[PDB]
Amino acid sequence: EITIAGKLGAEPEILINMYKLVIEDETDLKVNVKPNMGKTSFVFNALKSGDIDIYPEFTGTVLETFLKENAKTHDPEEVYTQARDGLAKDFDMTYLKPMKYNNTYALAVSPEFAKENNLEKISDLGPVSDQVKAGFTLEFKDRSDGYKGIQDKYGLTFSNLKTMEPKLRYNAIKSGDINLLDAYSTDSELAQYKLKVLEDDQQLFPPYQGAPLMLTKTLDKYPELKKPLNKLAGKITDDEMRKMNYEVNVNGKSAYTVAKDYLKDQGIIK
Repeated sequence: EITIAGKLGAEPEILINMYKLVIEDETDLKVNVKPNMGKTSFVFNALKSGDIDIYPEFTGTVLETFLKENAKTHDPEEVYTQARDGLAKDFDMTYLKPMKYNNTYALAVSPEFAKENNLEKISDLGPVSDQVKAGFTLEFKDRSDGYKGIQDKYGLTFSNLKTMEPKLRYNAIKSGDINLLDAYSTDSELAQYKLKVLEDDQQLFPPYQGAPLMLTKTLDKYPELKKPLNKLAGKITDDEMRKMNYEVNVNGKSAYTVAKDYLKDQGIIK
């Protein structure tokens, strides 16, 4: 009778099943999962209203959506600390420790392009910028915090740049029509198409790490929630999350099964 909801998609469905798995492994609490409940504003309201007890929320989403505060930095831990202190104060909400992966914008390149030019980080593109054949989503191309940021902070302009309906880009990168695209760092497609995901070595992109969000009065009543959920703190790399999202979205496995496998492989569950 602890209700854990997820926002829409495979990733939050994996996460809430992880929350269920650790809580049930370590306590006598019974967990009901509510996958695909709805979007951020709706799920946050359900938490505030006591309709659900826990959901996974992103650190950068807290600052921009709920606190309406600018992050002084792009350092992941400083952003989390800001989210957590703000939620505690302004919403009487407890935001527990975040997982490792940072689901933010990413640039990814074909493996062939990475191999020829030894590409590991965005800054490595400088000397090969005229070789880039980019296929960007319209949002990334046109938002001041997307391609414009690449131009300003990394000094990179790609003369060969197309805007593409998001789907077609992976076929185009597969076919060689493009060799670079934007995505979010945990998208299953990046694993599916075997792309090299570049390090944002200048921390241009703002951090979005997931962590459990609940009302403080909930933790007060069920203190035993804290230790289980915090077993996920600092766990799950971008690549591990990519692979799990792939298992659900492409291989058709259930979020519960891929969650349980990961936790077992990590020794978090026996």
